[PDB]
Amino acid sequence: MATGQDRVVALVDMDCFFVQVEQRQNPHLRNKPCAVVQYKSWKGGGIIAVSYEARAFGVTRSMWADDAKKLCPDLLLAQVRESRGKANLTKYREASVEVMEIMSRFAVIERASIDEAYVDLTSAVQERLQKLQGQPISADLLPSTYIEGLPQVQKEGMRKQGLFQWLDSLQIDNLTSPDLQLTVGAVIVEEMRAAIERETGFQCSAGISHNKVLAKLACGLNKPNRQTLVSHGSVPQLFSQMPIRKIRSLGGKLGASVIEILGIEYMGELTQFTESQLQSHFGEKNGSWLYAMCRGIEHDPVKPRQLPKTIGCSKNFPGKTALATREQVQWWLLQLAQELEERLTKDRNDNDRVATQLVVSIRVQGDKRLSSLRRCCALTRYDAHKMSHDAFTVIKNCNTSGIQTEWSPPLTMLFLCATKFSAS
DNA sequence: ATGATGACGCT
DNA sequence: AGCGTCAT
Ligand SMILES: [Ca+2]
Ligand SMILES: [Ca+2]
Ligand SMILES: [Ca+2]
Repeated sequence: MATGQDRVVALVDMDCFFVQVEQRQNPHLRNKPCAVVQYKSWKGGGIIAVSYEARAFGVTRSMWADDAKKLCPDLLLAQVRESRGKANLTKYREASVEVMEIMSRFAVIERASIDEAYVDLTSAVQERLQKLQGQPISADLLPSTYIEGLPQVQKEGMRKQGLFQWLDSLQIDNLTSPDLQLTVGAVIVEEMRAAIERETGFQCSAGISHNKVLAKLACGLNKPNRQTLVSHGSVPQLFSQMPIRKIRSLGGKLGASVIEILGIEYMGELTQFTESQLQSHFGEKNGSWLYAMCRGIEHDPVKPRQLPKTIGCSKNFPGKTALATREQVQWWLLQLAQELEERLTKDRNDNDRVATQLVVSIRVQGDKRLSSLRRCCALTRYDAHKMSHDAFTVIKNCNTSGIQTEWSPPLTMLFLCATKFSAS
């Protein structure tokens, strides 16, 4: 019987990363309730990142700034840079590369988003294990680590108590014990996080466990600027009252149908179903994955990949701003094509690859899906005017309008994705 | 009128 | 190829 303790995997999360970037640049924003906003005009701007001081007053992501200031009147706002009429996230993409380069010195990392990376510590841990002459692990090597499920009046008091219980029972004589291995992973993640902070001023959270889903769950248990070790043995207690929708990839329609088809609420309850039963309800792939997951077993690998596989540029045109003339459809395409070329040229010189395919996506008024339609064409020159002309060429026939100069039904979204990279 | 992106599965 | 799901 396999237990999914082959690997040591971590998820590192830059807590409210865009806010940290702005608070490093503007010291007057540090240790204050504050948030980062996109587009000041409509209701003060849509909030895309919130410091923990502001989260205490109820300010959340996607809330309008004008509504946020009702919950939190002293809230400081930093504004996202705008280029060619759209939000430009270049400042944060650069900072994110800063952090992942430091992370790369410690283990192999998979960029999960601008602010999160998975980390495969298996080889790093094995190496570090030979280097420790069977020596004990000091609690002073784990100054921000929580041990989930432990211990069994002061918050710092609880943490150390749990950690001392953990360390006391540790079997340092067995170089293949998965609990010892997780502990060494956790010392390394402490080291990687002290270096990120030392070399960028950014703080981050982490979770350490045996796979990606446990690492991501562990990461969210103690935030901010804290890390959590979730061992294989903590899983049954942890899953016993864990809502299904908190497990990675179960927050959407699949999760809700697990809840509804099976009549359960919590991840642990999935253990009473056979793998064939789960496969018959959710399909061979989903059932196998579920069967193992509710037991803390998951095999999705940490892909060694710091660089995205698509480079894309989108802008929404909601409400009355939706595009309705051929003229303005062509101008935004041009605006979108131009920011895309800057990014592509920076990527050709920075990462020695060239993209070869161009995906144009649009969304129409009334349709409530992300994309209404997706068409592709070749990407031969990094030239904004060719790319916009070709993007337009590829979507023209969607215009059902009669008047030449008009576009119906209005476009609420324009999207240009460069993909199918190749070595250059 | 929760945006701008990104990864991936299915057919 | 083109659409759907899940996520930050
Ligand atoms: Ca928003
Ligand atoms: Ca944590
Ligand atoms: Ca899956």
